[PDB]
Amino acid sequence: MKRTFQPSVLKRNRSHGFRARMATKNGRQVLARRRAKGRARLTVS
Amino acid sequence: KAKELREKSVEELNTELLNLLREQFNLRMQAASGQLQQSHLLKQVRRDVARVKTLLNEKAGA
Amino acid sequence: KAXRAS
Amino acid sequence: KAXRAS
Amino acid sequence: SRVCQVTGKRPVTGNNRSHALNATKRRFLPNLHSHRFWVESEKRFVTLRVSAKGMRVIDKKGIDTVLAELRARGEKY
Amino acid sequence: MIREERLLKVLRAPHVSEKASTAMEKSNTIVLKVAKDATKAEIKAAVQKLFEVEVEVVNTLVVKGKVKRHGQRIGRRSDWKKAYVTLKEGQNL
Amino acid sequence: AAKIRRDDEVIVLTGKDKGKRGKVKNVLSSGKVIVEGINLVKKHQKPGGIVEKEAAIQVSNVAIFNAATGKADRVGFRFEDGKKVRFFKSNSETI
RNA sequence: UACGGUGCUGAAGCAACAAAUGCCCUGCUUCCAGGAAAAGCCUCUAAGCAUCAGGUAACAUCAAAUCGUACCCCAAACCGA
RNA sequence: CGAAGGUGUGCUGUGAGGCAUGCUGGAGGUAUCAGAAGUGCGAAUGCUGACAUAAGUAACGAUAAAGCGGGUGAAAAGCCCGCUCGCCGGAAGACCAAGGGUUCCUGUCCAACGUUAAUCGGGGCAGGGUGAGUCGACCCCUAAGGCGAGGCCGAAAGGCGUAGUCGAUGGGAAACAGGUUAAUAUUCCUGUACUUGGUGUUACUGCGAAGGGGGGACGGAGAAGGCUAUGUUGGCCGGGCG
RNA sequence: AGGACCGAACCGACUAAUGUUGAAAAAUUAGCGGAUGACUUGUGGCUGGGGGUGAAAGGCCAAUCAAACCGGGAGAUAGCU
RNA sequence: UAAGGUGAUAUGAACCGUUAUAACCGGCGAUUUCCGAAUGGGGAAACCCAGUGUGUUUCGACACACUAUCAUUAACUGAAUCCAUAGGUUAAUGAGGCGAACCGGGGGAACUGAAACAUCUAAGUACCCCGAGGAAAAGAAAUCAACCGAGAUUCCCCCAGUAGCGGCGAGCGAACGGGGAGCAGCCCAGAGCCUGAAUCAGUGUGUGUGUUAGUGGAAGCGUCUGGAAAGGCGCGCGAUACAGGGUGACAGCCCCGUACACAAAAAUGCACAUGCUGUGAGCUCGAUGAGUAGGGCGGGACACGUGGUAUCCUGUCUGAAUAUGGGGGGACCAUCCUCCAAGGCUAAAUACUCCUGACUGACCGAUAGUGAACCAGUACCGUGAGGGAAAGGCGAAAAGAAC
Ligand SMILES: [K+]
Ligand SMILES: [K+]
Ligand SMILES: [K+]
Ligand SMILES: [K+]
Ligand SMILES: [K+]
Ligand SMILES: [K+]
Ligand SMILES: [K+]
Ligand SMILES: [K+]
Ligand SMILES: [K+]
Ligand SMILES: [K+]
Ligand SMILES: [K+]
Ligand SMILES: [K+]
Ligand SMILES: [K+]
Ligand SMILES: [K+]
Ligand SMILES: [K+]
Ligand SMILES: [K+]
Ligand SMILES: [K+]
Ligand SMILES: [K+]
Ligand SMILES: [K+]
Ligand SMILES: [Mg+2]
Ligand SMILES: [Mg+2]
Ligand SMILES: [Mg+2]
Ligand SMILES: [Mg+2]
Ligand SMILES: [Mg+2]
Ligand SMILES: [Mg+2]
Ligand SMILES: [Mg+2]
Ligand SMILES: [Mg+2]
Ligand SMILES: [Mg+2]
Ligand SMILES: [Mg+2]
Ligand SMILES: [Mg+2]
Ligand SMILES: [Mg+2]
Ligand SMILES: [Mg+2]
Ligand SMILES: [Mg+2]
Ligand SMILES: [Mg+2]
Ligand SMILES: [Mg+2]
Ligand SMILES: [Mg+2]
Ligand SMILES: [Mg+2]
Ligand SMILES: [Mg+2]
Ligand SMILES: [Mg+2]
Ligand SMILES: [Mg+2]
Ligand SMILES: [Mg+2]
Ligand SMILES: [Mg+2]
Ligand SMILES: [Mg+2]
Ligand SMILES: [Mg+2]
Ligand SMILES: [Mg+2]
Ligand SMILES: [Mg+2]
Ligand SMILES: [Mg+2]
Ligand SMILES: [Mg+2]
Ligand SMILES: [Mg+2]
Ligand SMILES: [Mg+2]
Ligand SMILES: [Mg+2]
Ligand SMILES: [Mg+2]
Ligand SMILES: [Mg+2]
Ligand SMILES: [Mg+2]
Ligand SMILES: [Mg+2]
Ligand SMILES: [Mg+2]
Ligand SMILES: [Mg+2]
Ligand SMILES: [Mg+2]
Ligand SMILES: [Mg+2]
Ligand SMILES: [Mg+2]
Ligand SMILES: [Mg+2]
Ligand SMILES: [Mg+2]
Ligand SMILES: [Mg+2]
Ligand SMILES: [Mg+2]
Ligand SMILES: [Mg+2]
Ligand SMILES: [Mg+2]
Ligand SMILES: [Mg+2]
Ligand SMILES: [Mg+2]
Ligand SMILES: [Mg+2]
Ligand SMILES: [Mg+2]
Ligand SMILES: [Mg+2]
Ligand SMILES: [Mg+2]
Repeated sequence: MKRTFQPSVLKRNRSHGFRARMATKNGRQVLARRRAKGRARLTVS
Repeated sequence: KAKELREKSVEELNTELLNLLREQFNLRMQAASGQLQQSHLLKQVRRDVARVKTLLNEKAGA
Repeated sequence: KAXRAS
Repeated sequence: KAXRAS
Repeated sequence: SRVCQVTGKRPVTGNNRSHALNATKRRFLPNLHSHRFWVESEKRFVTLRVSAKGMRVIDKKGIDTVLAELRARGEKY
Repeated sequence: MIREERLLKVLRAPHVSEKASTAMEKSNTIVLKVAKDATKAEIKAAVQKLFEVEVEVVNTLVVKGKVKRHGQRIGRRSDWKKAYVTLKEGQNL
Repeated sequence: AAKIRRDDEVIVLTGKDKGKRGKVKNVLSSGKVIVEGINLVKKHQKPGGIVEKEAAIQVSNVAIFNAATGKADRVGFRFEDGKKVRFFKSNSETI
């Protein structure tokens, strides 16, 4: 049966990548929150 | 050793750089070949290159 | 580049 | 070549 | 934005109040109109987005005084 | 013309292996570890200057470093560039 | 400055070797010293054998031996000729 | 022959018939529901250049970097703990 | 010359408790009278960890299927080699994209992992291995769509959009056969090619774009002819005489 | 010619049995429907939560849907256990 | 500053150093890839691709610098369109992004409470957004008071759960006045005279005084138990040092410190003294903030829910007097008192702690205390936002068990 996760690196990066996050103020707030939490991996990039 | 290099000119320092880089290349080949017994020479030449390049920048002015 | 869309 | 710094 | 260029009148918020005193949020907009003002000094029409109140200010003060005020704020025409 | 300072940095080590040994004996090809940003033109220039041999052609590949574990702690070795430098016929290093 | 240094004749204040004397062979940044003949351990060395060797002793468990008085002394610091010297506290003599 | 494989030597090497869903075919015929774009490419001149630049062809010569390239891939390596 | 804690034992108070002491433990403990509370647990389908029970029970994942000899080994139903058998064969073969990322090859090891054993492994460990002008990416070009200088709009945040600029799943130059590694190959080697661009020279010369035009450049269905891949048979050549 | 016919691939899911601490949080086996179309499929794109999308079942919107998920208001409130 | 040293797991190797270029510590420099505001263009972050100018070459190439956007100003240029303007290019300067709280502003819930619920509450809270500073904001009376007076703002304690507000329910909740902290006043709306005199800013030289490394720093032995003494016992000694830590059990005197006394080549905070460059003090003469105050309509804010509702703000429509005048004194009027709006600046008392140092705790002691004593915002889970663990202790010494 076809499950929900069908990986595409292009779609991954376009959906959730660093530059997608930087493109909007809300995406930049994600990065701010993840930096403040001290995440080793800020994004899927 | 910076005492000695400080008394050299720019062109004298530039030839010393190329001489150290050539030695650094030769040591790197020996060390890679398992022929360099004296591992400490790699650090010596590396720090000597740094010293010469520091003085070259001091001669040209910050 | 442009009214076609580029 | 060296853009790294040489 | 709905901002008078002369006065700086902008949308303000408040309540609609029903007979039963139900408060629903509303806005009060300025009575804004794009109007071409004759400036005899420059020998030109200047279009300003102006509240009706701002037009009475221009009538009272004169367009040259008002435009000088806009230049000091760095508000463009 | 590449500067000699650059040429003295690009060649890192001779690569020792059965394949490298076979490359030298059969095809007159030395295998070198080279700086990761070394181009074919720089490697050619460096080999001709420093080893004093005529180079025919340089082939290059990037070796991706292996993921390894040191005491159930995960690590990755560095990527490095390998150069197959084919010397002109009769040069003999 | 360090009161106990390499080559000093020390006397052991504390432990199994209390009272014994030896020369300080090395001074470790741990705050411990290897004194020759002192604090001997029998290491079971792999190929290799059972080897008697000096284990490091705490530096505060040895004292500078004042050979004149023939006893453990304490060290102090003086300046003499614009240079810091050690002196024995008891007799006030430069070491 | 170190029984895994190495080194050497090497004949004939044609015809007929059948034959694609592949090729001719971005074709042809026919239909209505009427079937991308832009560049490369070819050509035209403009301002400008005007015994040059530039074009064209011939020859010579140099250059063509960088990154990917292992392996699985209807699956024990991907999506399903 | 043995603290707390742990574990016995004895004594003791109406009770919560208390005292003493053997052993363990190996460095803390704390009277009294006051003072303060994270102050007392069996329940909350409480929370975390540990460990039971069912139970050595069910199950060991397609009913394509094994048998034997030899090898290696501490040990072989399972590994290696051999013979036989069976199963797939528009696939259960082969090559890829996507995705994964060393799983590849070699040596070595068998704790754990592998639903069993394991000498074997996609497992551990170490070393090796990916070679390009022509394959692909990058690159030129655009689609849907995205972003978008100015701009228009919007309490703010922002929204939309012009020039632009991105964006393949589409358009745009060129390499083939043979050989080869344990592991790469249209990449290495051999043989034989091809493409685009830069210089230089020779000859002849209207060159010149952000502009014009052409072209690129396009549907469904159907039909038939001509072909090749490919197959079959003969001929040929080598071997055979059961 | 055809939302034409029979029938593989491909798309689907009518019946039955099995399975129901599964081989599988929807399958397997035997049959079954469509199979040039209102078909099917790859890659990429767009629509966002009282919102989308819906040949309409309150279906679907990441195993979640009469108002997704995550974080926050937050120790909501709980005359109940 | 030094007799040791080349960071950790973590040995080893090869070295370096011992009286001063080993190492280490501090000041100031140098170097400082790529991504990221990311800024030469692009982009699936850590990559791809340029232009331009200089310089260099072995003509294959190489090196270096610059090239974002916006704002402001300047220069030059330049449409329709004649002037002109828009527009264009170039230069200089600034901005941009990040950051825990505190602060000001623009927007702004609901659960909940009211034993239902709509007014009301929750609450101008949560949250979103913008902007700032070391604090912010506020601030020098068109203020109160009550016929006596006070004298800017802010903060604390009272006043007082009072007066009031309130489906007069639930709830909400002042002020006057008093006691304190801290105190500070000014400038423009304009000329003239006299001159640059007052006072803070800026940028230097000194001067002290902090900070960023450091230096010296007292005094104990014997014996007993023990693996070990710091314990017991005996006899001493220092104390402006008996804070604290370490050492083979509990150490004033073994070590590191502690009290105390000293220290800076260099950079820099601060407080002053003194140049330079802006800056203008003082006096006389004035002047005295208009689409404003006020009004009508709609809202909002005031403890105050439209109420008899003063006062403030203004979306909308209007609209004075301007010192012979105007505002306020809780409907309103008269009288009296008091103040002077429609311009602006201003320290301190106040708020906060991402961060640095020291010190403290009837705070925790590994299921506690941070989620995290440990390589934890990790492993792991999730497309993603996001969620999010478990896991400390040999010994005094590895003497970590040769054979
Ligand atoms: K390959
Ligand atoms: K693949
Ligand atoms: K006990
Ligand atoms: K007590
Ligand atoms: K329980
Ligand atoms: K059991
Ligand atoms: K078995
Ligand atoms: K290529
Ligand atoms: K490229
Ligand atoms: K026969
Ligand atoms: K919803
Ligand atoms: K409510
Ligand atoms: K209720
Ligand atoms: K004693
Ligand atoms: K000691
Ligand atoms: K002590
Ligand atoms: K008014
Ligand atoms: K009055
Ligand atoms: K925890
Ligand atoms: Mg080649
Ligand atoms: Mg390559
Ligand atoms: Mg067909
Ligand atoms: Mg391959
Ligand atoms: Mg309790
Ligand atoms: Mg219990
Ligand atoms: Mg109970
Ligand atoms: Mg159980
Ligand atoms: Mg059994
Ligand atoms: Mg049973
Ligand atoms: Mg049974
Ligand atoms: Mg069974
Ligand atoms: Mg099986
Ligand atoms: Mg076994
Ligand atoms: Mg067998
Ligand atoms: Mg079997
Ligand atoms: Mg077999
Ligand atoms: Mg592996
Ligand atoms: Mg394998
Ligand atoms: Mg097993
Ligand atoms: Mg393996
Ligand atoms: Mg847009
Ligand atoms: Mg493009
Ligand atoms: Mg494509
Ligand atoms: Mg292969
Ligand atoms: Mg044929
Ligand atoms: Mg049909
Ligand atoms: Mg269906
Ligand atoms: Mg079926
Ligand atoms: Mg039918
Ligand atoms: Mg059919
Ligand atoms: Mg229904
Ligand atoms: Mg679902
Ligand atoms: Mg709802
Ligand atoms: Mg709440
Ligand atoms: Mg609750
Ligand atoms: Mg950019
Ligand atoms: Mg850039
Ligand atoms: Mg800023
Ligand atoms: Mg209620
Ligand atoms: Mg202020
Ligand atoms: Mg009075
Ligand atoms: Mg000292
Ligand atoms: Mg002392
Ligand atoms: Mg002990
Ligand atoms: Mg006034
Ligand atoms: Mg008033
Ligand atoms: Mg008014
Ligand atoms: Mg009124
Ligand atoms: Mg109101
Ligand atoms: Mg009044
Ligand atoms: Mg914890
Ligand atoms: Mg414990």
